[PDB]
Amino acid sequence: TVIVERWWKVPLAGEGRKPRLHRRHRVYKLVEDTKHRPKENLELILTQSVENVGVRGDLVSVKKSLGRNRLLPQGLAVYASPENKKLFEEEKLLR
Amino acid sequence: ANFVSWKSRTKYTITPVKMRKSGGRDHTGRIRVHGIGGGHKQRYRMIDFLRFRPEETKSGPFEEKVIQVRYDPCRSADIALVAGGSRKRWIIATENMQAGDTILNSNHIGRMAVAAREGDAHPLGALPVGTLINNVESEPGRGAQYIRAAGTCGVLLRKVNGTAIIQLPSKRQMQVLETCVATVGRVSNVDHNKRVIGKAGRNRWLGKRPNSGRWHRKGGWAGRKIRPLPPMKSYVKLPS
Amino acid sequence: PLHKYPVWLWKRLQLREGICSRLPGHYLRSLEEERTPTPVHYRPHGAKFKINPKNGQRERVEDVPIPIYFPPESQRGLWGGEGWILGQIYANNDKLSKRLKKVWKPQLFEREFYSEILDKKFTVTVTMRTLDLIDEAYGLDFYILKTPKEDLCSKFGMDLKRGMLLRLARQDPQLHPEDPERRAAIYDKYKEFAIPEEEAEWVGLTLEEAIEKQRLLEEKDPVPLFKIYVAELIQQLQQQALS
Amino acid sequence: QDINDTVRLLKEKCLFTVQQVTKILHSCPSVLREDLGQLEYKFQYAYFRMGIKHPDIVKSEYLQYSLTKIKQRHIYLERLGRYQTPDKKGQTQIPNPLLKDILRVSEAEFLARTACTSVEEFQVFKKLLAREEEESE
Amino acid sequence: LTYFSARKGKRKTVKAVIDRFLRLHCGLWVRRKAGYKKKLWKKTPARKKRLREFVFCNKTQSKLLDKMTTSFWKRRNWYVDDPYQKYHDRTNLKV
Amino acid sequence: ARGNEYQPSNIKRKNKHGWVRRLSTPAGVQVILRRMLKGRKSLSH
RNA sequence: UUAAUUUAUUAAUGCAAACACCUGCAUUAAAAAUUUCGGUUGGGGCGACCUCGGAGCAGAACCCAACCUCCGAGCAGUACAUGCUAAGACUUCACCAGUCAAAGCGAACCUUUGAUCCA
RNA sequence: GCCUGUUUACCAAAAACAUCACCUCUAGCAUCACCAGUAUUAGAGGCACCGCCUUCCUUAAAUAGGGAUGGCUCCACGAGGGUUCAGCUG
RNA sequence: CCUCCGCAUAAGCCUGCGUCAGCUGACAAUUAACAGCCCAAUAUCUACAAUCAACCAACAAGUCUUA
RNA sequence: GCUACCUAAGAACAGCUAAAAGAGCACACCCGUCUAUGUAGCAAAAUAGUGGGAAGAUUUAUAGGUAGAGGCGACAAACCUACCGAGCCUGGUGAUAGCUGGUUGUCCAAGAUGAAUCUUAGUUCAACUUUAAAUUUGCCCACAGAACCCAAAUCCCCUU
RNA sequence: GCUAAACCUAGCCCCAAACCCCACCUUACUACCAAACCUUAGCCAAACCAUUUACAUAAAGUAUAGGCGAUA
Ligand SMILES: [Mg+2]
Ligand SMILES: [Mg+2]
Ligand SMILES: [Mg+2]
Ligand SMILES: [Mg+2]
Ligand SMILES: [Mg+2]
Ligand SMILES: [Mg+2]
Ligand SMILES: [Mg+2]
Ligand SMILES: [Mg+2]
Ligand SMILES: [Mg+2]
Ligand SMILES: [Mg+2]
Ligand SMILES: [Mg+2]
Ligand SMILES: [Mg+2]
Ligand SMILES: [Mg+2]
Ligand SMILES: [Mg+2]
Ligand SMILES: [Mg+2]
Ligand SMILES: [Mg+2]
Ligand SMILES: [Mg+2]
Ligand SMILES: [Mg+2]
Ligand SMILES: [Mg+2]
Repeated sequence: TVIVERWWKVPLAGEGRKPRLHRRHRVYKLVEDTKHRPKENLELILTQSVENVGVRGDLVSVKKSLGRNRLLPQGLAVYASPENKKLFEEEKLLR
Repeated sequence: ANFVSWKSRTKYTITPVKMRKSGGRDHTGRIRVHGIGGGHKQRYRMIDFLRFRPEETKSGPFEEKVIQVRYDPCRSADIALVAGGSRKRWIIATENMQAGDTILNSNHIGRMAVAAREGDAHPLGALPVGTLINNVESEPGRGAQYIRAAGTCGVLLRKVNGTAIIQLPSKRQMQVLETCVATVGRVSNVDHNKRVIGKAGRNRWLGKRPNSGRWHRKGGWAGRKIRPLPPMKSYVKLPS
Repeated sequence: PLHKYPVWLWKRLQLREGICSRLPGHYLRSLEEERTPTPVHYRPHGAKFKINPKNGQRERVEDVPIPIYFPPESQRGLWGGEGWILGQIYANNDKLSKRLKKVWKPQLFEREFYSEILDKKFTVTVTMRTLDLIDEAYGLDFYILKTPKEDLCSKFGMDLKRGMLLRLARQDPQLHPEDPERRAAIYDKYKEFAIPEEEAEWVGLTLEEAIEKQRLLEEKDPVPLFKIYVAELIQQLQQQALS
Repeated sequence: QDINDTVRLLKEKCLFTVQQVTKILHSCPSVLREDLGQLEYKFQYAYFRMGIKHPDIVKSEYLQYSLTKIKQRHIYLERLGRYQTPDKKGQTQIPNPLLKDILRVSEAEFLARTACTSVEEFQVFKKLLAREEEESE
Repeated sequence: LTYFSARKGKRKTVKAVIDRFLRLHCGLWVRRKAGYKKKLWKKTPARKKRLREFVFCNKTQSKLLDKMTTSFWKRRNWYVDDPYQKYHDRTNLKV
Repeated sequence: ARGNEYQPSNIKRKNKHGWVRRLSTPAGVQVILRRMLKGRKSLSH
């Protein structure tokens, strides 16, 4: 996402009132483009054996691309939600 | 603008088609190409550039009889009405094509080189190296697009693997799969160059009109100029 | 002269009149209430007060949202509140230089999403922000059911929300027929979002769509006065016979 | 990309015809190795300061020679007065020596027929010019 | 300056004046001498001493500044340890 | 030489300034709306 | 247009971003866009001048022009109290700016260039 | 100026513009112009058909007229611009 | 005595030298055969100018539906 | 609906000479060379004569298209509804104008010739000017006084 | 004595209050055939112009912004 910031500070509007914008308040500077941020990883709980990652029920940090294109769409993995973690915890302790 | 292209016919036919002139205008109605307008009313004869087009419920090499060789208003090359089986179609006539001649259209890449007789269409793989060709396809079955103007002749320069190197009339080499078809010989109306227009009226008949303001950019035509570098600014135009 | 009411209140007045008045109360409240969308294209201030370095005094700070333009194509996709920034910049980022019109557009992707509640795969034009929001929500269905209208900002998204909510409210057996255990599992997973069907019917409907729905609901071919007068005459005759 | 940008420099920023570009890349492919900017400077040196036109540049393979050698010989001739930059009209008081006589020939004939000076003088001038370039940078 | 602002209808202050001049309540304006921080290395000690001084303004200069500032800047200010507290009033002034 | 720029033809008149052409575009609809607001007897030509 | 300022927009490339297409960011171009045309002097030219100072015009308080008649300067040398403070004055006809200075304190025992903002 | 044509509607019709001819540059290709075309093609610019080589006369008096890639060659044409014999004429 | 005039059609205009009584008002009037307003579809068809169309002459290559 | 160009489908071009012609002469038709008239005109570009083309790159009716920094242009800066080096209308708009013009009862009073400035058609400061106020010297002014270098007068002020 | 002169209500202005048969998108006013959303700019002020300016009360023209200047 493109994140921008006004060059010109907007005067305070008040509590219930809405800020009044003028020609100069439409001038922006790009503070950041999120697409250029370093890639982070997705936490997933595997459901089936997958090469070089894990077997089943093990929390894994996978590249978001892989997680969203192969694992999750194919059901090989599930989101590491608290519910999924709990369910796989009962699965583990029931073995 | 309410411009709908006249090229709306969907089914191939022999009958000349009434073609609407463009005047060099887009569908928007603005001039896109200058110097176009007027000229003799013309009718379009749909040319079948896919020489190897086996008839319906038919296949394999087939022959065709040259019903006639006709002048085409829409081309430099003259065309030939040629009939085979139970169909007729317009093709581009080669230099020595005559009415009553027989033309062979084949898709067979024989192990040996087929005797190249002017007018017949064979896959480029079947031709001897160095044969004059025209109506060349870029891809197998695409249809002839190159070497189509009057008197033009490419040369089958080389054949290696499934690829043939052709010399287009612009003396540029082109790589085409040897399965793509081409017709032997040079295109008809070889004397098209020597024609002398003689008078401005003849060009106006041919639909070319004198047109100015052909650039529409600010200042009109502007030849490219070499922008000097800072060191050379001192000597760009030395006063005498 | 002067209008009795401010011109900016005319829409609310109209909502209080006619078919828009007969519209269900919950839908009218949903239209009336307006919440600011989550910051997407600007970094919100951490707190309501700040020590400005110039004079070292505690000054109030407000978050003024950047106007976002959403092209109509966005209504057919799921942009996680992301849109076009139609603004201006200073060439070379110095205010003493030229001021230039600048449009920032999101990077749009085509992705396929599977909805558990709908048991359907949708191909949706999407943004990386939307993908991240889906990941944080732990699934497309969770993202749709959690994200409010303002943050979702997609007619397609709101239609998906209405479909999922109606599916939950009806407990529709059409969700994986011949697999009642799986259907119950899905409904239990998304139980927390269930609402009455009378309300799920009006989720995400534009004002015009709601008006059309209400008109269709309350359209009735007039009863012939023959029936009304016969009922009245029979009732009166019954009263006379009793008396 | 390197080949494409070299050709684009030769065509757009140097106004060499397509045939001229093929001739250049055929006679002396070292142009491709030579980095942009330096090539543009060499061409503009031929065009503006030396007054050479594209046909003559291509005919003499001026781009083949090194910029240091080109400057060493041309500046020597210019300061000697045996070479004059063509004026705005493209004319000169005295016809200039030909590029084959300037660059193609060896130092001996170059100083004996075109410059008519002494080898020691040329060495001194070369060292002086090297210092001038160093200072200019 | 702005005699009637577009939002309040009030008279505005020229803040360039406030950034440069001190008003003593009695009606005097104090200022720094121009160039008092410029190229001191080439100025004689007497010139530097003259330049480092706080200087009063003319009657017409004072009238101009009074016009260019609003009545807020022309009030009594009882600052804690104002160095100019004593100078804010005139004494033994005959006409 | 000049002055007779108007060469009347009902076909051109209606095709150029008629009700249908006015309604054909939002700009023309606003032309009609302005005429209506002004109270013109003749909204279109 | 080799005037100044831009590249928003397109075209190229490059780098990220999504795994041909597209988004962001840079660079180079194309195309353009916005804006300006200092002053005094000089008819037969191919410019000169614009600030400060000295002399005459202007003889004797001050002041006095010019396309007027002449000359000079954009600092250096010195030292490093060539420091700090402060009565009272002068003043280039305004302001800005620029000068001189007793007393006092402190060491010792000097003879021209330009503001504000901004950094 | 090759020519027929075009042009400043309303002060210029021309030697200007176009023009066949020629040269240069750019383009190897299809489903809205170019083009339902394809290098003998298309777009742009330049140039100009074409072809060949590299003091005297006029008057009586004449600031008029005619003659002793480049250099030439004017076939025809012209409400073009000059000069002239003869005639004709307010 | 005069006229590239006149009569029609097209286009345009819209009652704008018909009657009556006082330019205004009232009253009347242009009658379809001419002209306009068309076609039930699906597909399949439709190379071969015109120029007195026959020779002759070409190039600019030229309105062409049955089941 | 003019005009420029273009699209669709139409139409016109006598006679003679010549033969398939951007051919000759010359009607219709188109144009507008030259002259005169007209110049608030018959006409916001005409009339009369004269003249150019007149089977073509022709002329022309009908309908459609291209739209304003745009179109169109056989480039004349030509044309785009009589005034196109960039249409017209509405709006911004009561644009702006250091420039021109105008600025309406009676009566009295005081009232006149440097600096900076993209500045010399303007403005700001000064000087002058007006009003009101405070209190106390103001002008004139003799004697004394104001430079060496190398005239008329002026400055200064006791008295008056 | 001609032309003329005159006239007073037709209405309007600013507030307050109150929220106000048939035909017709085809060539409109013709009875009847197989598709919207998207920064205003610029004049103007800055004595040019280029960033900029220019679409209850009180706090206060204050904090702030600003070729730190016009001004906001
Ligand atoms: Mg007409
Ligand atoms: Mg003074
Ligand atoms: Mg000519
Ligand atoms: Mg004219
Ligand atoms: Mg004309
Ligand atoms: Mg004329
Ligand atoms: Mg004569
Ligand atoms: Mg002619
Ligand atoms: Mg004839
Ligand atoms: Mg002729
Ligand atoms: Mg023309
Ligand atoms: Mg011209
Ligand atoms: Mg001109
Ligand atoms: Mg006009
Ligand atoms: Mg005004
Ligand atoms: Mg008086
Ligand atoms: Mg200045
Ligand atoms: Mg002025
Ligand atoms: Mg201004």
